[PDB]
Amino acid sequence: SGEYPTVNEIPVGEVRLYQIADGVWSHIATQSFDGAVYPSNGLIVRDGDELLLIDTAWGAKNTAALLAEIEKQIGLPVTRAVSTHFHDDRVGGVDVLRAAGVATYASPSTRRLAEAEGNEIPTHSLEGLSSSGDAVRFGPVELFYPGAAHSTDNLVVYVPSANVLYGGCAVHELSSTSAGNVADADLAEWPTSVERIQKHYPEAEVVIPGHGLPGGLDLLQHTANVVKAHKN
Ligand SMILES: C[C@@H](c1cccc2c(-c3ccc(NS(C)(=O)=O)c(F)c3)c(C(=O)O)[nH]c12)N1C[C@]2(C[C@@H](CN)C2)OC1=O
Ligand SMILES: [Zn+2]
Ligand SMILES: [Zn+2]
Repeated sequence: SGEYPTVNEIPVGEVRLYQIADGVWSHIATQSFDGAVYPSNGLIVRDGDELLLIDTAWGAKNTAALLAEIEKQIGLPVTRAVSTHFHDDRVGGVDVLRAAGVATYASPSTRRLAEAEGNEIPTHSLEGLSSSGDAVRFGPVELFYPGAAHSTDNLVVYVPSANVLYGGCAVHELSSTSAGNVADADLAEWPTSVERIQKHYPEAEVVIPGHGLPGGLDLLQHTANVVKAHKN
């Protein structure tokens, strides 16, 4: 009823959208992993009479439900998708997207990691993102590689029309008291990568984490703090 959709509020398999700004939505779905249930976010950005999708809804059936929810709530076709790192909450559902005619993209680093680990593999490689601080344009967004953080390949996404910073899993929500799933993280480099985000996007008005509630720029410093506390 208007609040940001939450883990116990979304049954696994259902997707909800949340309007962030004009032409910008997040998508929220829930999934089970190792016997616990988690929410996750992605982004939808209007691209004229088409849509750009950022990240799957964490699973094949969730991603099919995402496409149906987009058709119900927005009614414009998803033509392209970018996955922001190689984990299943970002690429699981790429096969569904590809069979729905969506062109799927990720950095070569993400594609290699997904392939090696047995996750679904986006079709098209995004060059120009291999060095920290790199940025490229992709439709209505800028893609930025901040350096290793949650994963070595993690990308962030900025929507310049709306000053929306989608941090993906390199950014945590304010209520987080831990650093999430750090299995593939670089805890030592993560604060440096967050500092690069802060320096590059000082005008961000909304910051969206990979999991949990959006907020403002405070999410960046908070993320550095929780990561340093996990490491220390
Ligand atoms: C698929 C993904 C995965 C699965 C389950 C949970 C998460 C969380 C997570 C947990 C707790 C919080 N809340 S919090 C900050 O603690 O309070 C949060 F926000 C996010 C994250 C994330 O942090 O992005 N991602 C998860 N996977 C799986 C895996 C393990 C590797 C295989 N050995 C691949 O790594 C990974 O990320
Ligand atoms: Zn991850
Ligand atoms: Zn994640």
